[PDB]
Amino acid sequence: GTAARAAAEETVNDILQGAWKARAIHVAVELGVPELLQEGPRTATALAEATGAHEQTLRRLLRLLATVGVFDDLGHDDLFAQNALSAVLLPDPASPVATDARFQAAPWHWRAWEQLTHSVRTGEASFDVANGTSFWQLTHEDPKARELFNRAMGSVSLTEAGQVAAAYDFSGAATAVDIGGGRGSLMAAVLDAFPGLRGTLLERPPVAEEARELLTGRGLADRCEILPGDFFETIPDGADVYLIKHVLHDWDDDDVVRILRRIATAMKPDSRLLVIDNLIDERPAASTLFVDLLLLVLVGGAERSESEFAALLEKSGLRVERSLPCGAGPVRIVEIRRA
Amino acid sequence: GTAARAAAEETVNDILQGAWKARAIHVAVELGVPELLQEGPRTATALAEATGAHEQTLRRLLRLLATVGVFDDLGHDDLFAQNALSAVLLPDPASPVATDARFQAAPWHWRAWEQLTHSVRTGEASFDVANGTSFWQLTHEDPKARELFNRAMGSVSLTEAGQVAAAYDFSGAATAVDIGGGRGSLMAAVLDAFPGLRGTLLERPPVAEEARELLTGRGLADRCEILPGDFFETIPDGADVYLIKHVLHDWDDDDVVRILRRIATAMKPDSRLLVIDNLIDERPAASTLFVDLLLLVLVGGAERSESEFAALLEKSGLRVERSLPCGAGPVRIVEIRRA
Ligand SMILES: Nc1ncnc2c1ncn2[C@@H]1O[C@H](CSCC[C@H](N)C(=O)O)[C@@H](O)[C@H]1O
Ligand SMILES: Nc1ncnc2c1ncn2[C@@H]1O[C@H](CSCC[C@H](N)C(=O)O)[C@@H](O)[C@H]1O
Ligand SMILES: COC1=C(C)C(=O)C2=C(C1=O)[C@@H](COC(N)=O)[C@@]1(OC)[C@H]3N[C@H]3CN21
Ligand SMILES: COC1=C(C)C(=O)C2=C(C1=O)[C@@H](COC(N)=O)[C@@]1(OC)[C@H]3N[C@H]3CN21
Repeated sequence: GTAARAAAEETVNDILQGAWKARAIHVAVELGVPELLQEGPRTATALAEATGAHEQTLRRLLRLLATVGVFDDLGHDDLFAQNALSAVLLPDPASPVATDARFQAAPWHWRAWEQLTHSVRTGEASFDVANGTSFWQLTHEDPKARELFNRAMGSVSLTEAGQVAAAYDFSGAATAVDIGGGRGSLMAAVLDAFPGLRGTLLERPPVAEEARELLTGRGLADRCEILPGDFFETIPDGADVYLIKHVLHDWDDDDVVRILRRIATAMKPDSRLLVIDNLIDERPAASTLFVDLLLLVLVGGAERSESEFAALLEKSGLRVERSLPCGAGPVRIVEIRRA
Repeated sequence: GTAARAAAEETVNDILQGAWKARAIHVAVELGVPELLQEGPRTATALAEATGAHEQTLRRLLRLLATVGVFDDLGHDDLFAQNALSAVLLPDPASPVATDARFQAAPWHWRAWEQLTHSVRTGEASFDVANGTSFWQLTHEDPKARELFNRAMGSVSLTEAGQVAAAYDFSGAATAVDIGGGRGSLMAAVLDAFPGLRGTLLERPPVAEEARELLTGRGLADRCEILPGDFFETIPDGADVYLIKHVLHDWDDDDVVRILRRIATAMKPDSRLLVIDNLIDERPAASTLFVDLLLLVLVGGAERSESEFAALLEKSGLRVERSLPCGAGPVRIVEIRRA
């Protein structure tokens, strides 16, 4: 079995080139190739002209992609066509993969990964040293970066909103506050399914406006307050239910604790906090561990297990009431009460 | 087809996460984790201690890596062990994957990929716009980068050198010249297999000295002259056989014709020229196209088909006598004569 090593090497080589395979997709969606292929096959020449790409070089890109299953290389007349895998890339506010692909295409996203070694050495986000500014700082100043992230978070949220509204009985609640609720699709799904609920959305000012736009167009503009705020400082008191989705994993233990104590002090004895986020269990999917690493690279965050998160709550005067699933992924809804 | 669309989204999301898998490996070889595991399992704690890493973060990397098949997570006592995939990553100047993994670890390598879009719009190197300098200039000034690259090329060449010396009959030549012959392993293999042959190695000056160190160390100084120079200005004339291996694919059409015409004028009507390079045929393998894309990004190069080489040789006053298999990959030996 001398050539057992030959396969070892081949496997590791294919992993390395995987980096390039991903940048090629990033470039394909940055140029907007997949939407040009919706009305039938097109030549790489037409594709280059329409995207502002160098004709021969785009042809190399597509030939390559087709070889690894993205797009179909028709094999004549310079024609390429949509296929199962490239169709996944059609831009759509509601597509996780398509919006994330576009978000990853951004240079500063890739540059963060350039400095992965810094994260591994310090436990800190590499985004800061690679790009000369925090991820939150950048999404505050740069409307394009802000849009790429919001769209990528927005699509995941959309498919999660309806499922959370169905896993938890909000009847009995007069008021729900959504802490850092992005574009408000979770709030919007819950209000719709509970006509008597009043809601409040908390977000950074520019995102708050995005949420106002989404809620308004959902005919819920009168049922939900928008508060351009900050959840290290401001949170509404006396609400019946608080929600926080894909926020806490963005932060280190101390910061998760600072946020939790802020929520605790605003809760009524009978109030409930729903922490909605990815949990690390005993059998974490590879896919789940990668996101945990993304979180370290972009914001220095981390995915947490059942007990890691329990340890943090007990630091913040809170207790786990219930823990229920939310869509055969790693996403769980953790129902929490004041201690 | 709900279930069909889910599976497509997942397949594509894997491709995206693949960039992160590659960088995780780059970090592991940069820190030196495989070397620390040759004498049995170690804890993430000790591995961190030895490498200067942040313990909890190194643990996450290792766990992620082990989930994708690189290293074993022993599952007890915070222990990780070498395995078949991670052994491949052990620093060995004769290992293509090991040296290439280390080459790719460099931030300037990763950043060239950051700007793939530029290359795809222009057909030119993205390396220059990403790094503020050209690849050849970087490897010229900066010894670390020179060494990373020369090692990655060096290991590939060792393999190939042998395959070439045994693929071609040099028994009728008195003098051989290797143009841009790197560290000199090809010349070394050919001189070894042909005791009567004498040789000349032409390379950029700093690289030439490395060739001198290799060739002398292997007892061939007496039969190979080292010529520091530039193949755009100088090709020594009158030799029996010229060799140019993995050089032409680095250069655009104009520049390849410059090189070829100068080689043409140095040849006696009896001389042969061996162009040794990756040839694109009908239906190339993904791996061959990835390297094509690397050439694009790093130096604005491209792999070519034989017919495409033929046209260039045509504009240069040369012609193809025959092409022979070699090493059993895309590499091929194309024997040329003056026309
Ligand atoms: N100090 C702060 N105050 C308020 N919101 C913040 C904040 N820091 C980060 N955020 C918000 O936290 C959100 C994390 S993304 C999660 C968005 C939404 N909850 C969803 O599940 O889709 C971002 O939209 C960001 O705008
Ligand atoms: N202008 C120039 N003059 C001479 N050599 C050059 C050059 N530009 C690049 N090179 C050399 O071209 C080589 C291509 S790498 C291939 C090295 C060797 N032929 C092998 O197959 O292993 C590099 O070593 C680089 O130093
Ligand atoms: C708010 O913190 C998060 C940040 C900063 C991300 O970049 C990010 C996520 C986060 O939660 C994931 C959402 O998706 C889940 N958590 O399922 C996501 O990774 C899958 C998907 N939006 C893409 C990007 N990426
Ligand atoms: C000379 O031009 C080349 C440059 C500049 C490279 O970075 C590079 C190669 C080249 O040919 C390949 C060589 O080896 C082949 N051609 O198989 C290589 O990738 C396969 C393997 N040395 C690693 C790096 N990488």
